[PDB]
Amino acid sequence: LVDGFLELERSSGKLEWSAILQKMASDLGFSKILFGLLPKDSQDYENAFIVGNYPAAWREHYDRAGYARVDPTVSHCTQSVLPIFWEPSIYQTRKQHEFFEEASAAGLVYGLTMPLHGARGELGALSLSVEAENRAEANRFMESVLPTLWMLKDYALQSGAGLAFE
Amino acid sequence: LVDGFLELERSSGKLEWSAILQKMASDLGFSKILFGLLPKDSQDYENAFIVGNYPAAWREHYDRAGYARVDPTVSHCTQSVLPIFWEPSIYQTRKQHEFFEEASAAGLVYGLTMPLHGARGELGALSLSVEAENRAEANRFMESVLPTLWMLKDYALQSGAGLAFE
Ligand SMILES: O=C(NCc1cc(Br)cc(Br)c1OC(=O)c1ccccc1[N+](=O)[O-])c1ccccc1[N+](=O)[O-]
Ligand SMILES: O=C(NCc1cc(Br)cc(Br)c1OC(=O)c1ccccc1[N+](=O)[O-])c1ccccc1[N+](=O)[O-]
Repeated sequence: LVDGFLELERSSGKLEWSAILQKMASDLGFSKILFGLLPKDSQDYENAFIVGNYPAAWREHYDRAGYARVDPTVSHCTQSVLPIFWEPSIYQTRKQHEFFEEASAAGLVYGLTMPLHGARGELGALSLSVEAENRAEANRFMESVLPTLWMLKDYALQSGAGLAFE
Repeated sequence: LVDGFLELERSSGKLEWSAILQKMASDLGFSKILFGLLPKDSQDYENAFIVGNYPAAWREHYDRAGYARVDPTVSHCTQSVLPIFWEPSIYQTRKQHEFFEEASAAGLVYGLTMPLHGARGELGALSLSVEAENRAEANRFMESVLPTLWMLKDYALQSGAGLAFE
């Protein structure tokens, strides 16, 4: 992990930094990731610094549909530093049910979101999806790597904020 | 931990919350802790929300000496989400060397500080000291529990910011 952080901090450009983070996540056993960050006091989700390997058409759809206002992980991240797991119980409204269906069609069904709150008031999220047979298999896998992920999200924040905002 | 967080969340009052947090830290191997928190935009360290079992006379000395302006972990917390270990190299200035000697006289020599950055702009620290026979032993110990501490500091923040300011 630490060696990954140092690779990130010796990277040059967004592409390489993204490559490194994606590989860290893959090596931990996640398949798709999205790292997003906004500067202090922005709610301009449509212009967030976004890194990762979510399907492009899914990212486009999310922006067009204004899903930042629906996605239950977004409001969660504005209120908490703790992880939110992608459990059925987080999708409550009608729009949130539509979101779950559309994300699932994108292959994003099992996963979690770690909120990011930076030392300079950056607001973000590190979302990570996992391929599994069922939700129970996914949840066992996630619980097994959670301590590593918990450290990773802060390493990714510290490094990524520098990249994003300078 | 999660059960520990749930206890914190069910607790009534600062006394019970502090006891639970102190017990969690003690159980992990740390004998003295300080959890400190300031609300959004405050730099009023003399009036921070403070929990823990540092010696009273040390807390009083820190406040009277204005050590929040000296303590290298404070500047670090304003710049980072990553831990800072209490290594001799972090004490650079003359006043910082005095700080190191005075803390060590309080029994606070080996340890680390986890920066706290809350979802509503809260700024703080969770500082933990370890009773060890020497720094090398202390560092072996802290490395061995770091991933648990890294989750703990966020549970403490999430719970403690509510206790402090809600
Ligand atoms: O990853 C999920 N949500 C976060 C997210 C996805 C997309 Br696509 C685009 C954005 Br913008 C996005 O939101 C963020 O990254 C975000 C979230 C919170 C704060 C700040 C940011 N920020 O800086 O922009 C998600 C969560 C649960 C289930 C499915 C998904 N999903 O998108 O497939
Ligand atoms: O614990 C250390 N520093 C933090 C600290 C100690 C005392 Br006593 C009083 C305060 Br105020 C304090 O500062 C904080 O808690 C703090 C730190 C950063 C941001 C916000 C806060 N905030 O909200 O108060 C420390 C660090 C390294 C070595 C020794 C020590 N030590 O004090 O024994």
